Amino acid sequence: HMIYAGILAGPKQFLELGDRPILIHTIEKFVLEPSIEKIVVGVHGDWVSHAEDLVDKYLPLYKERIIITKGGADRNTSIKNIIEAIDAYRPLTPEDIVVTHDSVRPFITLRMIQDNIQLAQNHDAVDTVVEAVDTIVESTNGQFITDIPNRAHLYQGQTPQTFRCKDFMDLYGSLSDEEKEILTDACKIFVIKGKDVALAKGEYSNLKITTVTDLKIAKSMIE
Amino acid sequence: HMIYAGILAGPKQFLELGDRPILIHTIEKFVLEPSIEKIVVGVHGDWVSHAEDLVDKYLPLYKERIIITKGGADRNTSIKNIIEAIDAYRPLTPEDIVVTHDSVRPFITLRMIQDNIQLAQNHDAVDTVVEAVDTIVESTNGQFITDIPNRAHLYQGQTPQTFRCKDFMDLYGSLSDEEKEILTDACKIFVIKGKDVALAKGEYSNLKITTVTDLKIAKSMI
Ligand SMILES: [Ca+2]
Ligand SMILES: [Ca+2]
Repeated sequence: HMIYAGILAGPKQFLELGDRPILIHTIEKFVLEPSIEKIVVGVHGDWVSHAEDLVDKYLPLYKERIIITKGGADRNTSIKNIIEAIDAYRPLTPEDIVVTHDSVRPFITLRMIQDNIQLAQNHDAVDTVVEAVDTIVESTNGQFITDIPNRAHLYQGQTPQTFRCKDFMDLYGSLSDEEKEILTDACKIFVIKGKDVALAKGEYSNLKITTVTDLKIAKSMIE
Repeated sequence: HMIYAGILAGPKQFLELGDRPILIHTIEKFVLEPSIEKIVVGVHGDWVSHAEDLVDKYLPLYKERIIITKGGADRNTSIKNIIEAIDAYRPLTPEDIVVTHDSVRPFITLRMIQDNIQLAQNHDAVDTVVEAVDTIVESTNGQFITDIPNRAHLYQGQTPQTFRCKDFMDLYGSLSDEEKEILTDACKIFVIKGKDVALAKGEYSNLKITTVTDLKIAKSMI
């Protein structure tokens, strides 16, 4: 079967970290992995040719390994779009897998990618997580605490999130627009459909670069 | 009724941020609120005179407003010690409140302190909080996901945690040693005892300085 990387890049990913755009750092981490067929990057339609320029400029040796495609309005629409681009490259079979990952998580390691791929063999999906270190409070109303979850069972969700392309299409396709609005996480869709989602070990350093503070942390990390 | 600040300081709080220790930064924000009767600081037994010298050196003008006392083995014992220090200073009424706050959260704002005091009026306790940024995943088994709760209902706990001194003492005194181990922060005690704890709005800039990089970030903010 095939294994693809699905890079969600639909913004800080076009910003330089060190001497290369964040997006490039992230794609770089996937190019060495021998078991990856293509690296499929979902970008906002207006930034597709820009993303292609970056590949030409920063990763010319890996041009043919990388497919830039139009992402969607939310992450799951981008995943679907990625899977469609994959299907257009080589018609999907039930066993073909996509390793989905945030563009702004440049500190992913081969160990994480490899664990995700390995876990996907015997499970429906894989979610990369770390132990939650934040104290988490629940409030449905946003006015008072409706409860405090048992912290012993809480994890901070990261990416990759890994699953069979066909499996994601089938489950996502079964959702109403209203359900898609609520079930914004790909693993959540598998979980609520009663599927087996294994935990993969993330890393505290697997930072998501969202805010200008995250950017500062990222810069300090590359030394 | 009196309003007190209860600063939990026991180790980054004694490290310099700009030109002053972080602890002094944190104390200063509470001095900005005129309605605070005393700022009570719980530190490690051996660090009391050190913290006193810090107050003398950096806030001599405000030293009368600050009490340094010996904190405890966990944050809840330190809160207990703080409240006993308050009671030693001025006998408690059932309505005196304590605004408890991490020493290593020096970017607390006046607004946050004010909201905590206001919200404590009509509630059992107050938890200062921000909307959760990460997707939280639950696994009761450590192997597969048992739930991914809706992130829109989830909040990252910060401090201040504010409540009436007597109320804390009453609830805390009713716990066994094992409960006290699981009920690790004040608001958790309140919630499990079926009390009403209001959310106060925190800030994403209300950084808890735990790690070396937190300190680096704090420095860049100042
Ligand atoms: Ca097809
Ligand atoms: Ca609607």
